[PDB]
Amino acid sequence: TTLPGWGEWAGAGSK
Amino acid sequence: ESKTVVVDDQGKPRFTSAKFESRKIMVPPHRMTPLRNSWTKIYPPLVEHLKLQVRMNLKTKSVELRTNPKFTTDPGALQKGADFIKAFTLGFDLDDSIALLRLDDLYIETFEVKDVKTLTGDHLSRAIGRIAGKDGKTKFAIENATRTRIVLADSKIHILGGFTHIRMARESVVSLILGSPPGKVYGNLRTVASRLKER
Amino acid sequence: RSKPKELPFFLQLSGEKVGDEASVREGIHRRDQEAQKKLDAEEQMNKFKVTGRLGFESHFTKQLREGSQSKDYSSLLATLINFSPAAVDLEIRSLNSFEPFDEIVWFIDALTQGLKSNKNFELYETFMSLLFKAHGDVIHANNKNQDIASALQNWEDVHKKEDRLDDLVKFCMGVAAFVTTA
Amino acid sequence: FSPDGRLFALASGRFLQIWKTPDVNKDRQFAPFVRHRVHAGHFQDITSLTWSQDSRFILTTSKDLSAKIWSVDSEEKNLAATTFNGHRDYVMGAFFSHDQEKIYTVSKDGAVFVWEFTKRKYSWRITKKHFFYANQAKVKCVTFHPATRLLAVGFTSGEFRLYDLPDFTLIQQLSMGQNPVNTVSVNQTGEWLAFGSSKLGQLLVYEWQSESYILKQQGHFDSTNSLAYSPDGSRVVTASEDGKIKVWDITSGFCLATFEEHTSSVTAVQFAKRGQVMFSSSLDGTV
Amino acid sequence: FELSDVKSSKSLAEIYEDDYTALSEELQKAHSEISELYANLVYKLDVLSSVHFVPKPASTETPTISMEDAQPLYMSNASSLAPQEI
Amino acid sequence: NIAVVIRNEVIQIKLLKQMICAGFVDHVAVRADVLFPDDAKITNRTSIINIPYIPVLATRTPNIEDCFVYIHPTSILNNLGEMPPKYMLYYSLHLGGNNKTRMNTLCDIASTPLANIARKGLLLTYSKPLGLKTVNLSPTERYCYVVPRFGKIGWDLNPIAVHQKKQKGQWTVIKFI
Amino acid sequence: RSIQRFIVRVAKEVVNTTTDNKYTYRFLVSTDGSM
Repeated sequence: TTLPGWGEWAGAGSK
Repeated sequence: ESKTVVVDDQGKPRFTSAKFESRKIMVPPHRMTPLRNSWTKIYPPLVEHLKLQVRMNLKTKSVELRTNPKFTTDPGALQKGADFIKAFTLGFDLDDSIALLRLDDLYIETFEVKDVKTLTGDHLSRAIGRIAGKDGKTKFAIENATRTRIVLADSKIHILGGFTHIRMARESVVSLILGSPPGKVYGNLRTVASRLKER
Repeated sequence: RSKPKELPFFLQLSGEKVGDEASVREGIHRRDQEAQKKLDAEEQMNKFKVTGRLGFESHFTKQLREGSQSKDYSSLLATLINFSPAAVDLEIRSLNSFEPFDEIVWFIDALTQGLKSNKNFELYETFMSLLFKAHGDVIHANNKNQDIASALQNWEDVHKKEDRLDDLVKFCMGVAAFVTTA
Repeated sequence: FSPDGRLFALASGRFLQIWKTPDVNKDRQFAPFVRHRVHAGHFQDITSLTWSQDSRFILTTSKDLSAKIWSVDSEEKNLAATTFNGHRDYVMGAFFSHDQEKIYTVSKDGAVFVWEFTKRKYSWRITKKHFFYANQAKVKCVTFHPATRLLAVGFTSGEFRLYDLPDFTLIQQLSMGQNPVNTVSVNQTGEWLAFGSSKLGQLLVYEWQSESYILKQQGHFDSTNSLAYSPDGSRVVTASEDGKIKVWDITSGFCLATFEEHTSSVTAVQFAKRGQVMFSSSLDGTV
Repeated sequence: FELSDVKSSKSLAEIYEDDYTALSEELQKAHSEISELYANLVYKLDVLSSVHFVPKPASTETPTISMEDAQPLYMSNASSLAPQEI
Repeated sequence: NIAVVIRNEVIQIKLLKQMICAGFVDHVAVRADVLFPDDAKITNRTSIINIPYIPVLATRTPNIEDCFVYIHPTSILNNLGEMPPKYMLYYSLHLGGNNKTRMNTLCDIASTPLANIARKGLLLTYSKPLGLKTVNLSPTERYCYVVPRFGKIGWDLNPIAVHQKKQKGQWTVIKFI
Repeated sequence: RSIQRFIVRVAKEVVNTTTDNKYTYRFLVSTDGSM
């Protein structure tokens, strides 16, 4: 249930 | 590049040849609950087809979208994603907000019952029951006719779709608010659906 | 009459399909199909890719050139008789029409010699007619050339020799009709 | 028939009959039919038979999911009188290679298993597997020409697929109709292929090289109800129960054309005293 | 015609892609099904009222070949056309 | 050119030898079995000689079309054996001792760059296409399987799928497949 | 019947091909070259 989004910047460039 | 002038004929010289942008959008918690519930299918249309950095501060109840200059050179994409999240947060469904992303001519209009004709209490209640119809049947009829999507809040009424489509839906729902009987509404409905199907 | 018979993410809609009748009143794929046709031809060329070695000069053109240097195309007439009609059609469609017109010249030399041979005359005439079907435009273009002019002169010499069969069949057919009627 | 002609094999029931041949230039005899061998190492009916290039080796493909190599002699029987199992629903066919090192068994499932006499003291490793991909169309009729490495598989849906085997490429795939392809035959030179299907009684002979339908004919379904010669005789009209009016040339005794505008049976078919016009009176209520 | 007051099965993108792409396929399939049923029932009545043998009528994508030709297959369309009608 | 002053600067061997072939036309030759390959690895030691038996060709110089030649000793391919390629273009032929015709220096070459370079040239006389399929999009355009010849007798090449257009009353070629 | 059929079966068609050959010749010869 690891969610990119709420945690940090979820994008095509980096994380 | 080294530097040297070549004097051509007639003395002519001769040489040889040599930003992010972001947007923030709030979300109410009653809209944040299905946002958290179905967040997984929200970003795949945008981060892959629009290449837009996403973050979501649950501390601030907001979502941030950043265009990278090298990863993305597309002017209206951040704006389109802003419209997408605006439609969803205003209360529209995921697929129709994605439809707004697919098109660019999908436009939203909201308005209020007190803006059209102020009513009070149980009059407002009976009016909301009227404009809803039995189990949203009338709302479905309007949506199918005008090819529009409707969101019915307490007083805020939101209508997504084409310009003249939401115009026609607006005239119809203004009639409902003013007190039109649903049979004559259905008559005008199949009339306008007849001309819209003929075009 | 025998050939067998047989989505974008960001959609693109216009101001009438969507409700922009303002832009309508202010109004202001076959190329992709051609590209797809070139592509499927490319797919055919890529699918069938056998590496078996075959000769340069076909037997038809080879025997034609041999009868040309021989000045006698009897063997060529034999093998043309023995050809399948598909073979005949493909070869006569694939004659070479170049500026000396050597292949077509020796072709009509052979057909004149074949009518002089008098055998299979209907088939030799169908050969000439298919030649005028395929290479008739180019032969009309290069009409008034002297070599082909002398050759067609000889062809029509043989034809005006043969006209008696038309005469006689008109005769016997009409008179047999007269007897069968009256 | 054997490729040497002195004998023949017979998938009759689950047994393989093998019978020798008398002579044709010989005068008539009383009992010239002579039996040679009986092979009975099957458990169900031998559904297909295959001679080798030489007249020694036989492949008896059987509903037992089996393909038994027999031989017409005891020595080559001891050499390869083997079995072939490890297969899907039924085996439809088994075929020798041109170098005869590979054996190809086509399934009713649509699975071609290519055994080859290769190494792992080594015998019949399934060297390759190839698969047709159809939803419900299963292979009914198979023909494999070795010297031109070609395969023809006519299915239950009219679909016949034409392949080259070693690369396993689908050269083409077409359909006769909605009805199963029943039998296929293939030329010695391999250019010509015949697909006969009995559900409507149609049959198509074709050349793949120039891609030319030599013929694409079909008989009447029920019965030739009515007959009509031609005023010269060159043509004869037949009409049936269907409203299919099939017109034929008699020189080349071929169905030139048809008509299907009448819906019921055409009761009578007539002409005038001229070879131009035809007439079809039907039970439709029209002529 | 008449509208429907149930929830729409498709979204805006789906109806708009549908529009962005025979009277109707439903009337086509209805005509087809009632035709096969009528064929089978006419067949049954022919069985029950026939003195003579009648078998089944018939059995009820990809490049497909039409066996029966309603023409001699080698005649040009311009040839079969009448000069008056052109 | 950038920076107006002049400066000089696995390397693609196929395109490299195709460029060298474009330069070294028309002096072609092709090796011949069997005195050329590994059959000629007998008998002497410390220096083996694979007997060079290579028919030399040029149709534009028909004096040397279909002759026998031999590899020059000063080249590094002097009596070497077991080579991948088939044809070799050479710089200049010359007659030396033992009345022996020798090629000066060589580049190895095969059928597809030979055909490319001749097609950009002129010698590559084509045949008619072939039961194999030949498409015809227009009176002008077609794709087809044609085997061409390099050539007073030339030698053929691989059957090549080629896109050729019909104009000038000839089936001039457009591109390769 | 059989005899007159034979006339129209083959002889007419052969003569048609003959006449078309002659007329196509005459046209292609007598007409002016283009360009």
